[PDB]
Amino acid sequence: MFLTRSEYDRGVSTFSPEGRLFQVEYSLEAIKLGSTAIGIATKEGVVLGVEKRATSPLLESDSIEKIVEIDRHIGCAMSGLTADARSMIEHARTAAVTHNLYYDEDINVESLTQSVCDLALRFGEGRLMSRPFGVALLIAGHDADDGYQLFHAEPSGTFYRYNAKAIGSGSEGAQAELLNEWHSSLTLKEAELLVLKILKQVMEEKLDENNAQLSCITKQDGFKIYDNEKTAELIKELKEKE
Amino acid sequence: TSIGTGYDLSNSVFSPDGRNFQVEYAVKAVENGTTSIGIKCNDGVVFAVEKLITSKLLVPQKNVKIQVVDRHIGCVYSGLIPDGRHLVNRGREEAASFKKLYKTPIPIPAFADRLGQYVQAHTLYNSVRPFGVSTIFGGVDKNGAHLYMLEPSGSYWGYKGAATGKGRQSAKAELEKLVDHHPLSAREAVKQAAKIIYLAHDFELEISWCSLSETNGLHKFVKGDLLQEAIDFA
Amino acid sequence: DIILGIRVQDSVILASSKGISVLDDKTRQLSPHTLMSFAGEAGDTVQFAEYIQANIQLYSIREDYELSPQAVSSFVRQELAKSIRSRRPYQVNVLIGGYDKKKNKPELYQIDYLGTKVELPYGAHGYSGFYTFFLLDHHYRPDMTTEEGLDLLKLCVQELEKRMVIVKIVDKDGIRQVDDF
Amino acid sequence: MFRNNYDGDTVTFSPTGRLFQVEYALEAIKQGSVTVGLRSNTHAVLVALKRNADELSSYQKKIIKCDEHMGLSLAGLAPDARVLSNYLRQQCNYSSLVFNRKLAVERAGHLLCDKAQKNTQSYGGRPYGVGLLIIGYDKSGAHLLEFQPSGNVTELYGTAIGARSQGAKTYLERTLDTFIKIDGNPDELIKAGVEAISQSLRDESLTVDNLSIAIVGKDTPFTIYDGEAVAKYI
Amino acid sequence: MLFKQWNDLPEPKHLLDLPEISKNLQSLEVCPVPKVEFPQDLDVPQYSTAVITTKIMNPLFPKNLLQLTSIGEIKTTLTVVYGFSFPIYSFGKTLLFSMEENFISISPIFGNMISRSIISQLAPDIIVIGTSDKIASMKVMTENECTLQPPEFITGFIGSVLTQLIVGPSKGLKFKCLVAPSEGPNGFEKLSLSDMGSLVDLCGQWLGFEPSRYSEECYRLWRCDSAAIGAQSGLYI
Amino acid sequence: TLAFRFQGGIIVAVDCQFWETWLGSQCRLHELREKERISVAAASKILSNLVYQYKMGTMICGYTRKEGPTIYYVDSDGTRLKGDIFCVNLYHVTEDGWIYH
Amino acid sequence: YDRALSIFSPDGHIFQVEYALEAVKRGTCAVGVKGKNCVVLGCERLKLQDTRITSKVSKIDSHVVLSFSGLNADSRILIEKARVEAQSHRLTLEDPVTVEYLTRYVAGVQQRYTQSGGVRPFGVSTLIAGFDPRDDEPKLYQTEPSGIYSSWSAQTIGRNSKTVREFLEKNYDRKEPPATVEECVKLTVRSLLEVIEITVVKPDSDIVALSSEEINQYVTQIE
Amino acid sequence: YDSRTTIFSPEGRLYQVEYALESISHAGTAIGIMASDGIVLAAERKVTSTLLEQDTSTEKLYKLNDKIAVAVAGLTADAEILINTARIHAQNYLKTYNEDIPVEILVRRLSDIKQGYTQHGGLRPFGVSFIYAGYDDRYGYQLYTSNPSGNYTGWKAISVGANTSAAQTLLQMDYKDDMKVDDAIELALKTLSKTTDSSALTYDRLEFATIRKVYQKIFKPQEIKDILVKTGI
Amino acid sequence: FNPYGDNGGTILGIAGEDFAVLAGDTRNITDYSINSRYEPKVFDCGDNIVMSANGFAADGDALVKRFKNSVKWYHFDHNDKKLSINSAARNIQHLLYGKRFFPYYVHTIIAGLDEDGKGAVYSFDPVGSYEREQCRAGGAAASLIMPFLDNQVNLSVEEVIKLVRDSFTSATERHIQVGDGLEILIVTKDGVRKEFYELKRD
Amino acid sequence: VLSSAVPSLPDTLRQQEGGAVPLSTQLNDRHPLESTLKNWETTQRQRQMEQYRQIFGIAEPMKRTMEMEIVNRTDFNPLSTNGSIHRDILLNKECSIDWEDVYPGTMVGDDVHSKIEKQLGI
Repeated sequence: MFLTRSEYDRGVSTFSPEGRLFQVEYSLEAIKLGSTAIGIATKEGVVLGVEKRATSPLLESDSIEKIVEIDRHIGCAMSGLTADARSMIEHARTAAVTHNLYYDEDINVESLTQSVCDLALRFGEGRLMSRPFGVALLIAGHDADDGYQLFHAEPSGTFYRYNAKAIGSGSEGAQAELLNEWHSSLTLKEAELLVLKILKQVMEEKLDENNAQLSCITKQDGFKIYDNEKTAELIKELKEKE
Repeated sequence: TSIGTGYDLSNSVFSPDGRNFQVEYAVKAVENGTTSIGIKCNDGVVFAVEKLITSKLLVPQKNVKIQVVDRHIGCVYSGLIPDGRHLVNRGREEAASFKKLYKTPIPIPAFADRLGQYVQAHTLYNSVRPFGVSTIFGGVDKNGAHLYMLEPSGSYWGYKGAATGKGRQSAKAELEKLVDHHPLSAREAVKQAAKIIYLAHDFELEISWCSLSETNGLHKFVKGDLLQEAIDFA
Repeated sequence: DIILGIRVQDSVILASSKGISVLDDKTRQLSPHTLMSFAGEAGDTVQFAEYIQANIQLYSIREDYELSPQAVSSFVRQELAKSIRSRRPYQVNVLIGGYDKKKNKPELYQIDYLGTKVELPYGAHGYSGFYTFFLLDHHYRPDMTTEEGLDLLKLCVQELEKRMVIVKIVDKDGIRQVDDF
Repeated sequence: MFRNNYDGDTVTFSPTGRLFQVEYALEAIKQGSVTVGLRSNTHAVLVALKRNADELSSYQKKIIKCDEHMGLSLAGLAPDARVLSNYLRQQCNYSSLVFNRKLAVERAGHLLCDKAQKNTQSYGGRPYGVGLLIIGYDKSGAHLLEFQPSGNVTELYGTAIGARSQGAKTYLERTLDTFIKIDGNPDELIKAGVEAISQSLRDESLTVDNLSIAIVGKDTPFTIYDGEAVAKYI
Repeated sequence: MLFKQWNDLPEPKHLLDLPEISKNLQSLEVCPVPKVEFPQDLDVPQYSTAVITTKIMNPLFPKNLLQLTSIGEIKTTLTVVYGFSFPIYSFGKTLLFSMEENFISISPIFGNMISRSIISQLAPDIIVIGTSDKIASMKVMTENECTLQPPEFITGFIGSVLTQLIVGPSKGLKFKCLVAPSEGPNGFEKLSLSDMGSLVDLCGQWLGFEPSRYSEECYRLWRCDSAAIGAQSGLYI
Repeated sequence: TLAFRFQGGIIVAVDCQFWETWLGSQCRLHELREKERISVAAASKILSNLVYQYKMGTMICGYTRKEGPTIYYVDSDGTRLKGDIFCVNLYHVTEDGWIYH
Repeated sequence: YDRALSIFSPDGHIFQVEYALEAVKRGTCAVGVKGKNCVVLGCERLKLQDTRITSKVSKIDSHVVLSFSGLNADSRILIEKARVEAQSHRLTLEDPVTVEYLTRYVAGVQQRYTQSGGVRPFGVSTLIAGFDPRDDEPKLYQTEPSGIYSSWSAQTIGRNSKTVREFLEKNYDRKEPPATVEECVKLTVRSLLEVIEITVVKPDSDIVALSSEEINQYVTQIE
Repeated sequence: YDSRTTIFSPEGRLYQVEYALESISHAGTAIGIMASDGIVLAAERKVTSTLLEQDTSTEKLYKLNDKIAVAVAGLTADAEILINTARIHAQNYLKTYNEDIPVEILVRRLSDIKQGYTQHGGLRPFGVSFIYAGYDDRYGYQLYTSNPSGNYTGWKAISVGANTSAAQTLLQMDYKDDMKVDDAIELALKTLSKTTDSSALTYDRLEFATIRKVYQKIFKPQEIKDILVKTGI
Repeated sequence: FNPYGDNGGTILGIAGEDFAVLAGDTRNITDYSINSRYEPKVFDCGDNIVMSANGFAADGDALVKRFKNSVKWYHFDHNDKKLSINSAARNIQHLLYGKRFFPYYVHTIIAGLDEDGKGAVYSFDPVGSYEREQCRAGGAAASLIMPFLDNQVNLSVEEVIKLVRDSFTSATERHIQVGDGLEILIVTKDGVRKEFYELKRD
Repeated sequence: VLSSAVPSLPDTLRQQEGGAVPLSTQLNDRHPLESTLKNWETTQRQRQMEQYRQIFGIAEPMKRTMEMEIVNRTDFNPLSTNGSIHRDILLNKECSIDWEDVYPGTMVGDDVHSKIEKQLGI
């Protein structure tokens, strides 16, 4: 009964007792390093909000892109190792465009997240990558089969349909409040304020139009990223309501 | 010396005494399985198994442990389940291929060699582990009955009587007496095979045999009155 | 599809003939002091010219040096021959005219569709290759100057259009466009 | 202590003959949610307890259909379940195109067995951490197969895999004599299955959301009852 | 994967990957030792019971239900330099500690002294909540009853706390200890959903909360996002 | 069919199906990766390099912030050439897009 | 966890990728400043060296420029791959490579080399500057061995980076960026003196390496 | 952090490459000096035995091409593979452009090859460093050196191998930019004599070559002795 | 070796205002010899989709076989959702277009109801090209059928079925390859219905 | 190598072949002996393995191919196109010559790093 080192965590294919795969679990620890990303699904559209996390004031915060457009009615918010994300987004963009070419129909986001997870699943048998993705992304999109929906795609290869989800740094705090505040009758306008309100608590620095950017999915407008002017107004309205 | 620390963490490595310990460890995996025996008769062979019943939920007719590699070959193994069934299917593939090409059932000595090469091939490289099953197999061909027993090391020999599993020392000791006492008819061995399993030992008794005279060279199980007679003798 | 080349004492004069109507065909600028004019099959000939431009440009960026016209001509010859190895030959004719700054002397080279390189005082391809030698050989001289060369080209072009072009000059000042044929 | 040195990968046998790296994979199923499978002579039923990542998240899919005549449930690693289930579905469809036969339930469970046992013999790859409960109905009739990641496929009248699956197994054994005789009564068979899975519960109760049920038979192609359709059986 | 790398042979397991206090591995002098600054203004007698935990068990003490509030923090420093501080919390008559255990940043030496100070200044009803990678199942323990089998044991900070309650100065204090099975390096332990259910509904017996309401609060904090749940919410079906 | 360039934009009056359909797929990817509309010169160049590799008198028109109004014709043999006037239902092209007249 | 790229540390970052960054921090200093319509790149520079066959600022194209910090050998090869892509894009396509495109490709190469345990990732961080074709908006990008590329108004990488990235942070205002070639050059020079070669790139493929910077040094030194 | 060449240590340094550089420090010193009208290459033949064929045994100095030469320090076995690659690469340029390859391009290619061996797990760094001396129209006479790490630097007078620091110091104090090829020869002899660990610098231990006027002349031992006494060594 | 045969016959598709119709003869032919008198030349692929590939039978049967497999894969990937007529059309185009330099010699037609419920009929060029058409016929006697219909159409699903009967009855009268049996598939929101009628034997 | 900018075209420049002139569709007219001769050795080797499978079983071909893959993949020398010394022994070509041995057969894409990427598929 002596204390000795255990190497059930270093390897990626090494099972630990009780069947835990740690390297996948450590991959989630990388997500917690990434900037906070919020997403709320409801009627009239889905809304996404991401902390930009300016490393230095000289960094072009206007060019930090944690939200990327995959299809004219689908949007993705990413958190974690952005270098790994670019591989996933490129695959997601190709699959959505390929589906239109093959079927002349907008790709069902439930199928799109399935395709993306098939890529993050590739660290084992579909292998193309040595280690699991260190990025967890949050897909918000609208398909005319299931309505405005939000999907969270973990690096483990499993996706969940989320009414409201927060990932990245401070996700535990954000999720706890989303449980207190989310409801079915949540309109889009208050959802945008809600997303900003959630960002207020978990963002370590001051909330401002320069370090936070919102986006939404609407049938008429599609995926659009809000301009700095609108976000400033919403932030202004938020603190007035508080 | 039975551990060989330092030279036992990798396959295809010779210890200072010339032993490959990974193969020896695979032997110990065999020794933990249900004891299985095989008796070579003048007209055929007999196989017996102490299938330890786990639960009533198992379908009795589909829960069979004495595999049939080919119509004329019977196979029974003790050790790791994944390796035993993996080897049987590969052996099943070889038997079909030989029949496909040469239009005749594969001889038992030839079948054993093909399995021996496959089992031995996993003791050459460190990327694979030796099979953890000792397989007793046999049948009947132009040259008569044959009983073979290959080890995880890939070594196989012809046997007049074979035994494996946890109940190995007792079965082998009694099996030696049977050969010494009657140096058998396919009928008699079935009763003797049942006796050895009961002596070796909740468990059920599974028996199969293949003889030229009583089954025209085909492998069939023991059922109905014959079974009960063997249990009564035991 | 006519391409002409005249090597005057201090420059090289390249000329080229022009559903879709416009108001720089069959030519590519490989280097500030090198110009390449080509004629032959449409399509198969422009990709080769584009590819050569990339390689020569790549060399210039890599070394920050102006590859000599002689080296450029050799590179084209090998690539053209290497292109034909695994396919049926294609009608292509390339004129490489450049000013060698290191030697401070103009140079003109002719490359046939089979990948043979000739250093020439003057050259031509197409319909211009049947009679125009009768004029250039009689009137061309080594010490001819630029302004004289364009009178010869203007003269030459005149015979071409009787029996029947955008003009560029390469000099120490670099490539230059001309309206006076 | 000594287990740490010999559990590095699925290629090293321990001095006692144990192959730890694949034992852990079998233990990974206990992390998954409980699923229960049982069958009568003419009908086979699957009952699964889905789980959600959070109260704002939809319950994870746990039952899949490979064709109109058979399907399966999942328990263990999600990524492995994704690979095995779709790979099996790639085999349902392949046979019809070239041969136009329904791939029999017994063949479906065994073609997958070879897939799992390779990973337990080679370095780099890892044994699958997912167990399957395959139910179908073909010419032969009802079928219920439990696939373990160690390449062990067993025909079963009823079984349960996942967290706290022992309780459901005990109930099924206590009631094997009953639900087998529930023939031609699909509604009653499901109620027995729902009762069977209920014993595995600790805190969470049955709801139309978390509970999923599947059934297949001579008059019932593979149907999945989820949502409001499950209220009656609760 | 045709072959296994010849060079890939693990370093011997007798040594742990513990943080290196000083770069001077060739130091031949008595190493400096940590100090612990327990705040003296804490009115300990006001609290009838004390709870000692590591951060991985935070979800068991909801801010939303217990009305948790701070009273201060412990300070620890080390010259070679390192400085760490750990907040002290309470609710009702209960004094609570969370150390923020870490395997990479924090060496076990810091936990040892904190165990010394905590026990040297509390020597109330001691409640010790912990985890161990060497226990098959959950264990309920006290000073006069041992449930561990010989193979099993407890290591890390909780071992540090239990050591002082059993041996060393101020030994013999009455304590009730709960350890749930877990895996991973110190500060990153993972607990199964089965353990979490067994864990809240048992500590509620001693702490005395309304079990159903207490469980309802705890599961949300356990499962929504936490270091203890990790990938287990989506890595498994 | 014909098209020409003018100060106010471009006027257009009147296997190939897929290639144009497929090309619409690639421009979508380029419009995504670079987040900016693919220029006419590029689009014509992509098409020219393809019809060459698979030896379809396709034409290309557009109006870009920097490129402005340009017309490019792509011959079935891979010949690519710019055109002020092209000749071989009226449309008008502006920076905001085409207008159906 | 330290000795492989394919292993995540328990806290959730790959140490081996991080260790490549310290190699960059050991390299020679590089600086970059974005003006209103220009970009300025400054670099940190024995007795017997042949100074006539040496420029740390290598241009990837007529309009694009690329400085670097870290292992020189790795940079010389990363530059070559970028140069080929610039011409290949100019060949397969007609327009020259966008500055954002080149840094994305260069970062991809660095990111690509991180996808195997048998390859050493480039221990070089690039500082790409230039103007988009037919555009007047200066663009400056930075790439890292990890493969992350970012757009910066002003950045410094290599030896004495934190001290120089603090001087720029307080002297450079995103709302009051320098609006003259001299102004940005003075800031770049002042940036380097806190510890000279200066390169200026201007729209329409006008790249010039400044000479006689002593005037700015003398002017800045007096102030 | 030194078992393989594909691992960065916490300090961000490659120990395997550093060890390769240390290997060259134990090799015979090779010194190259560029004069106003030519270049001089010299090398200390460390492996010495009177039974060794001092003649026709060029091991330090090799001819890559007309108007180019290299002095080798370190593992002689590794050099031969790179040298043959350089010779092939030089002729490919001539076969392609009909022009003699510039020295800068040849050095760049070789250094890139050596760099690649420090970037692959199964390839160890080349334990060799070169001194390239050559002449081309772009820059005329130029002198280079390259390390196992795969990075090269231009030089006027450089010494590589054992006791490089001592030899380099002598070059700095004595090197005048306006010297002749002759004066470079005396300096090259002078620097080695004060740097060699041997009691005296005899011809059998020494090797030479020079590029001037363009002819490259690798000196036979007969004239190496003549120049040695002429210099008074 | 010639890899391409011929089987004759004819198919016809009509896009009613609401309903859709696909018809074809049942006779299989090789150089004046009747291979068989009843081979189903028109197929139902589900999802209110009826498909028929005329011309070379071995090319036609393969195309429908692959298309049917694609439908099954579409169901698996899209939660068993119905396949729209437009989606199927482009899917078939890729199948046809996937063998350009060795193409199917089949003039195939798919009939069904578009999203809004109106009749839909798509005819595919052997190299893939398709266009939405109100009515279309293909095969040997196609030229003898379309002109007659156009007179009487350019209507319910019981009076068009009269014209198709007469149209094929007229074609069989003057054309030898026209079959000795008529298959008609009727697509409506109710579903797909198969009707068979007899024609001249010789 | 496909173009990075567009993943549907060959990279004309990096693929140094004499321009895009050697287009894909045109590499169809070939010498009658080219296809048969290019992969003649492969056909003989595979045929030999089939006979081993028929007679000696699947084990022998598995052992032969596994040894060759061990030799090939553990041998990386980007400065030599010559076959490995141990490759000849396994193939039993250690005392044989062929035109492929006598005649084993650019500034841009012949660098070592090109083979490193292809060797590892990075």
